[PDB]
Amino acid sequence: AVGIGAVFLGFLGAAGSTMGAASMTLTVQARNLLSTVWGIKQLQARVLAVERYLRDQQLLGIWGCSGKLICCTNVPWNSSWSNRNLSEIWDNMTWLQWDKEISNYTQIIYGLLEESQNQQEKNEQDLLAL
Amino acid sequence: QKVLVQSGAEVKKPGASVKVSCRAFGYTFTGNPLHWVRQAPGQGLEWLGWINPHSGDTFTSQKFQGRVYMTRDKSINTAFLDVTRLTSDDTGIYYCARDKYYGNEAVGMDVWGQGTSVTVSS
Amino acid sequence: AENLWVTVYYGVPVWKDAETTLFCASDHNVWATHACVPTDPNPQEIHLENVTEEFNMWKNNMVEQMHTDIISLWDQSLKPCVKLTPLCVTLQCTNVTNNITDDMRGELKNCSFNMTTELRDKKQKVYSLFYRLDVVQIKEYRLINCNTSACTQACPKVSFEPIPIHYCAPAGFAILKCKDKKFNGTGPCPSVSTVQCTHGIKPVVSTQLLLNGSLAEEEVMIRSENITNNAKNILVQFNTPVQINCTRPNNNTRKSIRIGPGQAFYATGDIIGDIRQAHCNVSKATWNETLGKVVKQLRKHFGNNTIIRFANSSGGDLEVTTHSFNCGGEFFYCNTSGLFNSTWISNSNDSITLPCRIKQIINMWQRIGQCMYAPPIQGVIRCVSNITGLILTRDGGSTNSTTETFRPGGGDMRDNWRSELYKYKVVKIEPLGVAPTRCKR
Amino acid sequence: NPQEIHLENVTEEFNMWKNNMVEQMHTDIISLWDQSLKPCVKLTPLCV
Amino acid sequence: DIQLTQSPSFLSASVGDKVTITCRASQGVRNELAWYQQKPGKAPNLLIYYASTLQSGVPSRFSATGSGTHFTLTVSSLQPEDFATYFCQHMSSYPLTFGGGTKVEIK
Ligand SMILES: *[C@@H]1O[C@H](CO)[C@@H](O[C@@H]2O[C@H](CO)[C@@H](O[C@@H]3O[C@H](CO)[C@@H](O)[C@H](O[C@H]4O[C@H](CO)[C@@H](O)[C@H](O)[C@@H]4O[C@H]4O[C@H](CO)[C@@H](O)[C@H](O)[C@@H]4O)[C@@H]3O)[C@H](O)[C@H]2NC(C)=O)[C@H](O)[C@H]1NC(C)=O
Ligand SMILES: *[C@@H]1O[C@H](CO)[C@@H](O[C@@H]2O[C@H](CO)[C@@H](O[C@@H]3O[C@H](CO)[C@@H](O)[C@H](O)[C@@H]3O)[C@H](O)[C@H]2NC(C)=O)[C@H](O)[C@H]1NC(C)=O
Ligand SMILES: *[C@@H]1O[C@H](CO)[C@@H](O[C@@H]2O[C@H](CO)[C@@H](O)[C@H](O)[C@H]2NC(C)=O)[C@H](O)[C@H]1NC(C)=O
Ligand SMILES: *[C@@H]1O[C@H](CO)[C@@H](O[C@@H]2O[C@H](CO)[C@@H](O)[C@H](O)[C@H]2NC(C)=O)[C@H](O)[C@H]1NC(C)=O
Ligand SMILES: *[C@@H]1O[C@H](CO)[C@@H](O[C@@H]2O[C@H](CO)[C@@H](O)[C@H](O)[C@H]2NC(C)=O)[C@H](O)[C@H]1NC(C)=O
Ligand SMILES: *[C@@H]1O[C@H](CO)[C@@H](O[C@@H]2O[C@H](CO)[C@@H](O)[C@H](O)[C@H]2NC(C)=O)[C@H](O)[C@H]1NC(C)=O
Ligand SMILES: *[C@@H]1O[C@H](CO)[C@@H](O[C@@H]2O[C@H](CO)[C@@H](O)[C@H](O)[C@H]2NC(C)=O)[C@H](O)[C@H]1NC(C)=O
Ligand SMILES: *[C@@H]1O[C@H](CO)[C@@H](O[C@@H]2O[C@H](CO)[C@@H](O)[C@H](O)[C@H]2NC(C)=O)[C@H](O)[C@H]1NC(C)=O
Ligand SMILES: *[C@@H]1O[C@H](CO)[C@@H](O)[C@H](O)[C@H]1NC(C)=O
Ligand SMILES: *[C@@H]1O[C@H](CO)[C@@H](O)[C@H](O)[C@H]1NC(C)=O
Ligand SMILES: *[C@@H]1O[C@H](CO)[C@@H](O)[C@H](O)[C@H]1NC(C)=O
Ligand SMILES: *[C@@H]1O[C@H](CO)[C@@H](O)[C@H](O)[C@H]1NC(C)=O
Ligand SMILES: *[C@@H]1O[C@H](CO)[C@@H](O)[C@H](O)[C@H]1NC(C)=O
Ligand SMILES: *[C@@H]1O[C@H](CO)[C@@H](O)[C@H](O)[C@H]1NC(C)=O
Ligand SMILES: *[C@@H]1O[C@H](CO)[C@@H](O)[C@H](O)[C@H]1NC(C)=O
Repeated sequence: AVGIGAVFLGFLGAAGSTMGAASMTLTVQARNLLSTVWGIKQLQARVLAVERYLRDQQLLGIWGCSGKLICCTNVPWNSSWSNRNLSEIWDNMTWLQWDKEISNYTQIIYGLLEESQNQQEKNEQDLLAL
Repeated sequence: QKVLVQSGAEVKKPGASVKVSCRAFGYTFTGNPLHWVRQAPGQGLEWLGWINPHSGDTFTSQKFQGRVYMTRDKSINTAFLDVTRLTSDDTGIYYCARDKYYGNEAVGMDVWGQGTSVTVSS
Repeated sequence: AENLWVTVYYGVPVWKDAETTLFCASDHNVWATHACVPTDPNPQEIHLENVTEEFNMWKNNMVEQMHTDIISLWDQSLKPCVKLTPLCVTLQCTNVTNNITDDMRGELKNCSFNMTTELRDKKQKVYSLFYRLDVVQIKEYRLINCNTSACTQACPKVSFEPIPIHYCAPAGFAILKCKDKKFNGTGPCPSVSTVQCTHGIKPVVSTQLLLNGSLAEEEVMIRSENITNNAKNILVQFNTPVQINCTRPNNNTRKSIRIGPGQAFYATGDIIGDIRQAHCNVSKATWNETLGKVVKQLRKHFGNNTIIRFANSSGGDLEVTTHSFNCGGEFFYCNTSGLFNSTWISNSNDSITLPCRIKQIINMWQRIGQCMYAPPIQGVIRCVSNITGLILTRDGGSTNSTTETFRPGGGDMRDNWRSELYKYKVVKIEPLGVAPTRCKR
Repeated sequence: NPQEIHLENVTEEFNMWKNNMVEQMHTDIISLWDQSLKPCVKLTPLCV
Repeated sequence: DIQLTQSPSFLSASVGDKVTITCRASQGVRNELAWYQQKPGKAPNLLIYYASTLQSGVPSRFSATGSGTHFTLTVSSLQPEDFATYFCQHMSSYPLTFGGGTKVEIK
């Protein structure tokens, strides 16, 4: 076939696309997360949005994935969380179904990433001491 | 919901310039490329080319380069085809069609405009 | 032999159902648009392909937020106005009998009373034309609200005309719109889009008839949280609006009485010319065909051979038992008896005239002890509106008979907002995700 | 000890007649005047 | 350019019968083929993309198979409103060209 390059699908246009295609529009969703009865319906909502964004940023940063949108980690994928093979994950399923599937193991994975990052920082400090 | 609407029919003298518009509804204008095709009275479909509304890149058929131009405006979700040096052989219905464009490559034209009839005579 | 590892993705297009505080946007008025964000000249709608979303109009928090906002705006608009505490006095009332029709027998009371002036030590004998619904006999009368709370006069410069309002979500939240035509407000919607905010929704306060609303683009739509439950209000949305022409033809005169320092009470002085009942007109053939469409749509839910009957409201307050609305500052309550009066069996230029009673003392929302006094409007008033829907209630429900009876309903304005926000929901984006990949740090 | 940073080689366009600082000060002064008078006596009886 | 030839140019058949129409390409296209239907004086409509997948909303009676140079469009059961000009179009390389045109006529 013939192509003319990539296209822009919008803020959440890649929601229905597969994970492989949806991972090519991560910045599109990322950059839209920050931006007298009506006037006070704005201040606290803006504060809440700021706190949510900062919670996400801190959570990424304490894993060593700061300033990155795709980040590899040293935590092995315990197969108990999910048994699906990659072939049926990245090419025949969207991210919404993935979030539906793995909703139970989120916090333990987050803690594992946190402790792995702490171990990595300590190991780096030890290595640079020599 | 996916619809394409063009301007009205055009009658022009030979050697003039004609501008055919095409506005999109029901889908993200920058999310798909737009083919420009033409069908002469009682003949087949001739592929003029296609444009990418997002990056603005265009491709014209080798037997049309330097004669037909394509542009878009995203503020109103419209694509313009400018055909210059009109002749009696350019008569027919111009169609603007949305490509399916799965996998960042041409797959098929599924949504078509109502077709703009352009006529050229002395 | 997999050697898979966690991989963190930020910016994932995933969302969850959430409740948040939407803010107003729009292009003197009760609906304070001066505190609303300017609407974008070219709003952007992102059409989501392959996305199917679960919608439920009857549990939408947008309706509750809109209800709270409308009540708050109404309360805010009335704060700087004159409080008519002095108006609670004994009224010497006689019958207005000059140039009155047989349908206005005793509907207007010419009431004289003493009143305070700007000087605390002086009194003025004044008079006003009140409505029979606004006064209660103690020849001695008093305003109806005097034994419940003092009424706040509406500021005359503020207009009651609805203005469209858009409800745009904050950052990190999205508004999903169901584009699926024929959608009945509940279940999976396979045609979904993302919008910064909805279309301009006008906060039209009306009972028994949805006015100046949106129209179904395919056919008449019947919606109910539980259609089999007769206690649930049935929302009917039209596709062809029914033109209704509502008029008060009395040439009212407004006079101003200084009741204190910088405080004016706007009384009805005298009606110039003939006095006759305010009313509304609805095209008879259009109403008949609209009712036929409603019947043929209801037959899908209640059987094909059932008898569909339209009758009067059962009873209750004047607000619910009648089509209550506002027309250019004056509050109409119209007897919708010529509309819902017919039976339907499966098998020119005149119009239906609905008489209407005008009221000045108003309890807009279902709140006891917070009333508003509408100043009289100078001159004849007429307004033309579109009936775009109905709020029906099914009577009975026993299996003994094969007849179904639907009566007009209303009162709770949350249903009015629900008819406009049925195709919208709010979600919060969850950009973080973890996936398996062969990549290793 | 307020600190003033003296900018060298900087030329800036000034316009006293379109300064928003004046409008902000006007609003603040009116608001303060209104606030100071709120917890005071209202002489409504004095109209005799 | 790349030549697309069709067989038959004209065809007479009755409602309920089966129609098979062949597109042949001078050069090789793996699956870069699209089948369209156009009625007299009306905009064309897509029937098949990838030479084997129905367009959304197309009746299931339609079907197509073929890779390389030989492709076939099959209407398993003719329907009254299925009489129109049938087109086959390639997109492997520029320019995109359409078929000659196959017209199905009632018997
Ligand atoms: C459904 O929609 C339709 C169409 O939008 C609505 O019908 C329109 O309703 C509006 C308002 O009710 C009406 O506009 C009025 O028209 C009058 C006749 O032309 C005007 O006289 C009136 O102006 C007065 O009121 C304004 C505020 O309401 C003031 O800003 C203005 O200065 C005028 O006020 C002066 O005059 C009055 C009377 O003498 C006096 O008391 C004041 O002190 C002041 O001196 C409005 O412009 C439209 O004409 C209507 N259009 C049609 C086609 O009918 C309908 O009401 C909607 N239905 C519902 C239920 O919301
Ligand atoms: C919405 O979902 C549909 C499928 O339900 C998506 O269409 C599918 O897109 C994939 C990749 O774009 C197609 O895979 C291709 O298959 C051909 C033929 O086997 C192959 O040659 C290609 O290399 C590629 O693997 C798939 O065929 C296609 N399915 C259908 C029925 O058309 C669509 O892309 C989704 N939309 C969005 C916006 O994500
Ligand atoms: C309402 O009552 C007032 C007073 O009772 C009427 O005003 C009087 O009008 C007559 C003219 O018919 C004058 O001669 C009097 O001097 C007026 N009296 C006052 C105190 O103004 C008024 O006309 C009545 N209005 C209606 C509609 O009945
Ligand atoms: C306004 O006040 C005056 C004075 O209080 C009222 O006139 C009195 O009426 C009573 C009967 O209710 C008489 O017993 C008094 O002798 C009257 N006094 C005077 C000075 O007239 C008058 O009725 C009040 N008006 C209204 C409309 O209530
Ligand atoms: C009553 O309904 C009619 C018909 O829908 C409305 O007229 C339409 O107004 C819109 C303005 O947004 C136009 O775009 C349409 O072309 C009009 N249609 C027709 C058939 O005239 C009318 O505006 C409605 N009136 C009110 C007060 O809601
Ligand atoms: C409502 O309808 C009634 C009649 O059905 C109208 O009454 C007529 O009004 C016109 C004014 O244009 C007069 O010329 C006629 O003499 C009246 N006839 C009758 C029998 O009353 C009334 O005007 C209509 N009102 C509205 C607001 O449409
Ligand atoms: C609906 O129609 C019924 C039937 O006419 C109304 O009942 C009437 O009520 C009035 C009192 O307002 C009585 O004087 C009549 O005798 C009643 N009619 C009969 C036949 O008994 C009922 O009021 C109407 N509903 C509304 C909300 O107006
Ligand atoms: C609403 O209108 C209906 C129809 O006019 C009213 O029913 C009438 O009530 C009067 C009582 O004053 C009877 O004399 C009529 O015979 C009734 N007519 C019919 C057709 O039943 C009804 O009372 C009105 N509702 C209200 C609250 O006034
Ligand atoms: C006023 O008129 C009503 C209705 O006609 C009547 O009931 C009432 O008794 C009248 N009051 C008078 C004449 O004081
Ligand atoms: C006020 O008076 C009316 C009529 O006299 C009566 O129906 C109502 O219950 C009273 N309300 C209170 C709070 O006393
Ligand atoms: C209509 O509402 C019912 C309520 O349960 C739902 O099951 C049905 O799916 C809705 N209609 C459509 C077409 O989805
Ligand atoms: C609807 O109401 C009927 C009658 O009360 C009840 O039997 C039925 O379970 C209700 N349906 C739902 C979905 O709650
Ligand atoms: C109402 O009365 C005023 C004053 O007499 C007059 O100017 C106006 O024209 C009248 N309006 C109507 C509709 O009769
Ligand atoms: C309402 O008024 C409009 C404008 O005068 C008119 O065209 C229409 O026929 C009227 N309808 C009724 C039911 O009176
Ligand atoms: C209701 O309909 C009946 C027809 O059976 C008619 O006799 C009666 O007058 C109607 N009443 C109203 C208020 O329209």
